[PDB]
Amino acid sequence: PQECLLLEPGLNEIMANSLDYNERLWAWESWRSEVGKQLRPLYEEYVVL
Amino acid sequence: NLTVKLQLQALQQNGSSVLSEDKSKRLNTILNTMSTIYSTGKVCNPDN
Ligand SMILES: *[C@@H]1O[C@H](CO)[C@@H](O[C@@H]2O[C@H](CO)[C@@H](O)[C@H](O)[C@H]2NC(C)=O)[C@H](O)[C@H]1NC(C)=O
Ligand SMILES: *[C@@H]1O[C@H](CO)[C@@H](O[C@@H]2O[C@H](CO)[C@@H](O)[C@H](O)[C@H]2NC(C)=O)[C@H](O)[C@H]1NC(C)=O
Repeated sequence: PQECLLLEPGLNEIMANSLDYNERLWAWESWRSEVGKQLRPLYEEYVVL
Repeated sequence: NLTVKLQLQALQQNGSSVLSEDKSKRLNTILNTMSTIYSTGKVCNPDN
């Protein structure tokens, strides 16, 4: 857990180069489960305004 | 002689390397793992 990646230089590089089903799945799932879950209560409030 | 006995005793000690090679590598790995975890561990806020 001391190896945290950002999206730009390093996640969409895994997604663009790799061929390991499990590695792609880990990346795709974690990006949505760790960042997508913070944007929901903000998007629900942005829609109204 | 006490002096030469002291020197030879300081020099003779096996220390590590009395283990197997598997075991010694396994030990040197967890030492570095623990040191690195301590040196670069991070905690962050519950809200941001
Ligand atoms: C063995 O022990 C003797 C004394 O127990 C040491 O003798 C000393 O030697 C130094 C020079 O090397 C002298 O300046 C001292 O005065 C000596 N001490 C006595 C009480 O005479 C001897 O050095 C020891 N062995 C080695 C190799 O150092
Ligand atoms: C240091 O470790 C060695 C093994 O790596 C111990 O075993 C002795 O090693 C010497 C040198 O190969 C042999 O001649 C002896 O037959 C070995 N067995 C003995 C002495 O029982 C050695 O005893 C260790 N020494 C210390 C001071 O721990």
